[PDB]
Amino acid sequence: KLPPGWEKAMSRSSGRVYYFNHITNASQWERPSGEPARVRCSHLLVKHSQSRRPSSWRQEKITRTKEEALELINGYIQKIKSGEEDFESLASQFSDCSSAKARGDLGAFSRGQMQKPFEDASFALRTGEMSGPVFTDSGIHIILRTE
Repeated sequence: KLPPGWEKAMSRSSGRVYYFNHITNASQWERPSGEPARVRCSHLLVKHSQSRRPSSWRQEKITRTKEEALELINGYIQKIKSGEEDFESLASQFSDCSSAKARGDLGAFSRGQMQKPFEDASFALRTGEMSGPVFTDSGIHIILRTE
């Protein structure tokens, strides 16, 4: 009953049941449905003033608050989910990581290499699926599992 991390919840707005993943922060109306050694993922990182290194190729001094970074992240998720913009396009333009130059692709990795909240979300995604906001010391990410 429900894959790893998935649980059922009541929408306050609509009164309909939804499904949420406490490991990936994914949420959706639809019922979701041998852990691989490696996964491949892309990400979009929004840094803020409390990030470990508040600097990127986009902006030498990042000054936004963590609250403002999360609003940005939420906005990007809305644009991706609506199909107004695709993930790769937003990562290329707006990610505060040099991975932006490869459409956010980080390549393949196993457990024990990445920041643990990043890793955990990555391995709880099925191929094709996207996370909600994932919080690490680097900042807030959206993760897309591509393999």
